[PDB]
Amino acid sequence: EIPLKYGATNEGKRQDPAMQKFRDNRLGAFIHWGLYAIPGGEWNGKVYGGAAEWLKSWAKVPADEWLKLMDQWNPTKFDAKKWAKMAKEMGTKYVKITTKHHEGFCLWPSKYTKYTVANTPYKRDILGELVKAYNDEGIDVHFYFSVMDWSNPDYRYDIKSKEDSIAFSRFLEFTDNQLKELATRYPTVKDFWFDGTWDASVKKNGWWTAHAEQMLKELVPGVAINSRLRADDKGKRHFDSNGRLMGDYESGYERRLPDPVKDLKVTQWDWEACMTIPENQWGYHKDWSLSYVKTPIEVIDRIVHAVSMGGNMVVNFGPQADGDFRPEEKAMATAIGKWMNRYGKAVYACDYAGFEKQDWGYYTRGKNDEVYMVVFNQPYSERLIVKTPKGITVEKATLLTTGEDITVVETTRNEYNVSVPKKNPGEPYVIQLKVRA
Ligand SMILES: C[C@@H]1NC[C@@H](O)[C@H](O)[C@@H]1O
Repeated sequence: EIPLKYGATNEGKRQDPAMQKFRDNRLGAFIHWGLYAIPGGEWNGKVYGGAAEWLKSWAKVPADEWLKLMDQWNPTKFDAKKWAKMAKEMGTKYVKITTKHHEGFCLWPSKYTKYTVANTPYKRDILGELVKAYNDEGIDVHFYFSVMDWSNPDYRYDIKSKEDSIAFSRFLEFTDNQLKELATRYPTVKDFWFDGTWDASVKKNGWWTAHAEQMLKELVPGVAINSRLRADDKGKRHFDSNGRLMGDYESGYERRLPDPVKDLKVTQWDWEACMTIPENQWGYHKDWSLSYVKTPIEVIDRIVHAVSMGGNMVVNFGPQADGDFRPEEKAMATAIGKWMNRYGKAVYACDYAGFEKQDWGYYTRGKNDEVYMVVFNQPYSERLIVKTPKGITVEKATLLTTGEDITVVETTRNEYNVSVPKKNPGEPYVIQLKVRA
């Protein structure tokens, strides 16, 4: 191996109770809310099709001008209790919130910059109210944090001069100050999800990513820290120069997912995927007709996909300027919530099952060695093929919702045909298998 002072931290999966809760949660929501929600992907009568949270860049607005949006920040319909009820109803077990996105505007009243929720007509600590409200519903809260900060004059994209070095060094101190602040103001935080860490400035300072991770783990017992934060001695990100995962879990699956046949490597480490509802919109964009919008079944497929391969899935929402959610998102959360009420036993606290992928859908494995078949593609043959691993036998199949026995017929060695239900469920459904070893 190449030796490294700032390479991979521990060996494999954490199995302390905090990581087990992070894992067993499985389904979370993402909240991208910032000044970008005001223009909503439109600058001066020109609608941009790019991601709305990147409008400063699309429309080339200077920092000074972009941040004046603060003067319009007055989410009059915001009600954190309602945000939390909505999440509880969706069956989301955790919410990851943009504390500060690339624009640099903070959703908590930071004492280290003026660009925060304090210096707005609304004044209030949005982050704090959300933390309290989600926690009151027994929902964990995670903090998204963009290292790249377009509002701080000391940020640099690359270290070209002594000047740059003096500035960036001060920037990392600034960054540290905000991180300790979030950690000490909101100690129930369970995770820092770092973003905007890909610039050469950060790659050349791998030492600081390890320090960031280490400092937060001391400030917050059991906190989880994502791989995206981390660079090693040689500038390699996520995985270190010897191929070891840095941070507590892998977080590169953004609007994509690992192949359920070819990428089974992911089962060896914790990981978390995040997804948008449209093609590429994280912040609120006012014109969702500009790209394909995923239906509820398409999002549900991706949730179960992730869990079947040992991962979490986080569904993103981009709240409106006014503090409400658009009706597309409300319909999504309600549709997901209804499905999770019926079928969530096959999601919460589940994991990779070790069975070869089949066309009808996905397997998941429960805490007590239950094996769930989650069927998305209904075979006309009316037979669901199950190939067991060597030594596993199938005792029984039960329709989860009704308890009805489902016929299991042996077809060859380590292979069965599990019948479809007598009555078509009319939606993705679960058959729960009792397996013996
Ligand atoms: C989750 C995504 N991470 C990349 C960032 O540039 C996007 O705006 C989103 O925050």
